[PDB]
Amino acid sequence: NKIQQINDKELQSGILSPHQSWHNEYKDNAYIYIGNLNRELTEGDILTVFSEYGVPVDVILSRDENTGESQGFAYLKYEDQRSTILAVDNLNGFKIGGRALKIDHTFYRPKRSLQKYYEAVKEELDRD
RNA sequence: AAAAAAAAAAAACUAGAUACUAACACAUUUAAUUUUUUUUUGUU
Repeated sequence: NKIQQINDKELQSGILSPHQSWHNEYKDNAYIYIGNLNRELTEGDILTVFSEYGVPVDVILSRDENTGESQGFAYLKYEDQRSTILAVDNLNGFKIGGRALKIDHTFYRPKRSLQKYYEAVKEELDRD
């Protein structure tokens, strides 16, 4: 609802196409921070809603090291960037499980401690 | 024929009739800043 507020102003002025859009600030970014998730949505189900706008190559769900349950945020890289422009913009503020999730562009830095979780995820997304 | 040493209207209630006052106020108002509220939970 922070970002959703921008695009309405932006569009209203007829900004139209990325050169003048704030989405142009990125261009080298693909991963999207996916916030305010419900707790029971897992990687496969976050890999349901987000293929509407593109083809995901990677995904990471943030979850506590001990109990292994959702922190409530994920990082999902689309194959073709412009999906990011599309997902952030179009799907932000949308309800799943009662709570309206947040998306925004992100620069994502991998962490050693999950290293195996990368191949374990990749191998499934490497199937396609 | 005379001198008459100067004061009367109401009030209340309820409705109705009509003037009027106060340079009263009348389209601007939005670039620092508080309605910005949630069971904390956004990662070298």
